Amino acid sequence: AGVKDKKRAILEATLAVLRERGLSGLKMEEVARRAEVGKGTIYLYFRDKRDLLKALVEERTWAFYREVEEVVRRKAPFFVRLEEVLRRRLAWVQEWRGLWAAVAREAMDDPTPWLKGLHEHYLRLLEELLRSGQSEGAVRTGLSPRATAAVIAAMGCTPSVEAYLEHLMEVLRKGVEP
Amino acid sequence: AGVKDKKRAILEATLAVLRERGLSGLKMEEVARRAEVGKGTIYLYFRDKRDLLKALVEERTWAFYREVEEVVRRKAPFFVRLEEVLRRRLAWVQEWRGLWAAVAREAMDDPTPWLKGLHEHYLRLLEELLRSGQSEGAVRTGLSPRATAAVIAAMGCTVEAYLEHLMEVLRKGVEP
Repeated sequence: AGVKDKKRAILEATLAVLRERGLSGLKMEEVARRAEVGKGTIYLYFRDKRDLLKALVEERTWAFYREVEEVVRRKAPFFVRLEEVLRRRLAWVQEWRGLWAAVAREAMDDPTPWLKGLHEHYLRLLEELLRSGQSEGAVRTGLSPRATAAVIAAMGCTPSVEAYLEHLMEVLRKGVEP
Repeated sequence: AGVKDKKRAILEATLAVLRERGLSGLKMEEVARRAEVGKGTIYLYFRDKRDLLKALVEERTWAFYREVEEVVRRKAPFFVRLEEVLRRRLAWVQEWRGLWAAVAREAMDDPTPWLKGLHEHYLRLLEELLRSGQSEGAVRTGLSPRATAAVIAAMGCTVEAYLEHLMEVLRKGVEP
């Protein structure tokens, strides 16, 4: 009588299939097989396929934010946490471009508002990080956490890495003026 | 009277037809009509509808670069030029998401190789601007022009209070 287990198996199997055949090759038969459940069984946990994909992308996204939140709240210097958040964000943008964007579209008919909410949540996490830096003396108190979070959140549309990140951190810390 | 002149007239007519009929309603016949050239002329210049759209994105893009190249080589303070370039870049990205992205996509099976080539021209222009800023004394000489150009290209992704705050971070970061 285990549902938490089965539901999890279906979600992990779905991710595996996608990471294997991409959204285009996804067949519930392989998901059901990898999950070790009947195909009809999956429809007892999820309305349909797009409903299942929706649960998977939401869970993956929830996980990314749980990780960022953990980094932001760790007892560590502002600049170490900032660099850790940016590295994770960069990895996430790549995973999103390569899979979740298509999944989200397929899974939700009206995803734009959900996406806006995620962007707002990311901004709040960076503002929280910035306020911590202000209290630690790493960030100028004169800076608006909100406005500064929006600027930092801007990474993600350029393919430009380790070297790269070090230069970005240098600019975020000191800017370019002598 | 001039290959590049007729090419241009054809592309402008193409954009007109696209804006008032969509790609679905785009016919070479209709483009030839607005461009005032024979249908054969259209096909000589552009083999298929796909090469027509490709040429269209290229023209608008190279026109963007000339706009940026103009600010970059302008005799003005480094930060004045940087903000101008970034303001123009933002307007361009908006323009791109609203149309050019889809056009590029229809232009060819795989746009990326060609689009990466564009990211390049912009990067070279930022590098040139940064080297200028370094001679000017507005940009720390220890910064790598290439690396910093890559950073600015990124940080420049998309009310507009945004620009003023972006400039403050680009100029002095967040550290006291």
